[PDB]
Amino acid sequence: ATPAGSHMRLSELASYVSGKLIGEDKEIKVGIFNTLGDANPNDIVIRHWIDEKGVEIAKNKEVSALITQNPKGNSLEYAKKLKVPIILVNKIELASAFAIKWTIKNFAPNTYRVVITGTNGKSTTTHMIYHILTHAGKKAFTNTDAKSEFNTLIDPMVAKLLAEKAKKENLEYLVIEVSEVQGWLDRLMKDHAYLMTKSINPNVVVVTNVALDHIGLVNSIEEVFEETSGAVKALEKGFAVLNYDNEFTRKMAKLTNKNVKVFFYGKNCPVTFKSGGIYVNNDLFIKKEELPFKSEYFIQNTLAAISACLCLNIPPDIIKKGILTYKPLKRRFSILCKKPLIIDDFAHNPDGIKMAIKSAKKLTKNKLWVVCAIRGSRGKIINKLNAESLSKTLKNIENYEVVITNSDDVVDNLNKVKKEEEKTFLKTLEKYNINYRFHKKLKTALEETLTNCKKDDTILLIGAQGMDPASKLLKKIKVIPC
Ligand SMILES: O=c1ccn([C@@H]2O[C@H](COP(=O)(O)OP(=O)(O)O)[C@@H](O)[C@H]2O)c(=O)[nH]1
Ligand SMILES: [Mg+2]
Repeated sequence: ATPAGSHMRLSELASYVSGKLIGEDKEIKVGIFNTLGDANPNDIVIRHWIDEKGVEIAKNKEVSALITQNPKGNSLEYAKKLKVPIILVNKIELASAFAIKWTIKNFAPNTYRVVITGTNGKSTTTHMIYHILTHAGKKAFTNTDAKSEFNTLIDPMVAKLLAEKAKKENLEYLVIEVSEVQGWLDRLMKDHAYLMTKSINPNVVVVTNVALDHIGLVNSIEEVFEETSGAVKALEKGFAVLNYDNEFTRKMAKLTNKNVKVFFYGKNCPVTFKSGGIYVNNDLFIKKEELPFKSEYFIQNTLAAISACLCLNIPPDIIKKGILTYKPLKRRFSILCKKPLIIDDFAHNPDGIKMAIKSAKKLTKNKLWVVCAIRGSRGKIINKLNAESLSKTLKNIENYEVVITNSDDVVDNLNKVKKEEEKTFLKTLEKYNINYRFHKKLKTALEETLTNCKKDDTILLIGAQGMDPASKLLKKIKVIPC
């Protein structure tokens, strides 16, 4: 049960989120689900831990109820004395899921809804779909922008941001990115994608792909498939928009409920890419030079976004206007320079690395330089898998040079390369007979590459946090703005 209205009983709220009420029961007025730092009077705050200071601030802000997993110190007795209701839960994700359900019901019930998930591409696809809709003058909400990606049930950010926009606009579309494989510290939050998708009750679920990543949370691509498939099992109506070219997203068609139509995109599909262009129902839709200097992933995400919008009955001409005006997210195959061609891509797992190298080689006239930052403090296995992907993708390619770096000079302590991580990465390159140069510092790797390259070469920069600072370093050494 999900109530309608601006009042609840504290014991009812506790029941809705699977918690126990600490304090005296009472009818409360409710504002929105919020963070403690932004809370307005009568808001409900979900925060997986609290302490006595948080209780005092909640009292000062007239928060209606605090929902938490871990009341530190004397928080419980203090809150009882202050009459700050505490609802104690064991899994905060259920409270955050209820907050989404309740916020949709009370603030944006008359909406078409898309959930987008997948290992790579889900933020870009979400961003593209959102852009197509708002560029068309539709009122829409999304949980991802150029600066943030609030795609979990760990906190109430989705419910809060949705409520804040729904109070100002008559929303027609919700475009929600859902984390398919989500960690709580070092532990996989099993069924997260199912729970979060079910909380949204979407009309369309988009699954971009299934790929190895988040090693430690998962070990096998089968596990990624199982967790990601939760979003498709959650779908009770409408359309499953599935990548036909990925074998595991293809497998998800068998998992759809009876009243769900599968909509495949990819090779030999109604929405497809071929002969340098994107085709819809065999009509040339987006042309080659309307997609300049673009990645394979950029194309596949566009196919996904087209397919999602077609399932929402957006007219093709409006879809096209959106695509041609789309502004991509940071370090998504970003063209930093044209002479030499410098490409800055956040590739960070085997599929993304292979995609980035092949797409860069497609655009390369003479020599291809690949500058790659090891993925610090993410474990030996992911760095071994990544070096393996880099090596297998390049071994057939002619006229390349590999430059590996630890980026010791720019990463923070949570992203430092460990000795065992550098070792497995470099030893894998050698195993595949890939010649390479290595530099502890990103800055030296960039300076040496730009010095030795020719104006006809291509420089591809790949890496997550280890390569994030590269563009500002490139301006400092006066390579950019070229
Ligand atoms: O809302 C949640 C969900 C998960 N966890 C943590 O993440 C682990 C993974 O939880 P999961 O749902 O996979 O299953 P469980 O471990 O409870 O059997 C849990 O044991 C907790 O340590 C948590 O603290 N809050
Ligand atoms: Mg991408």
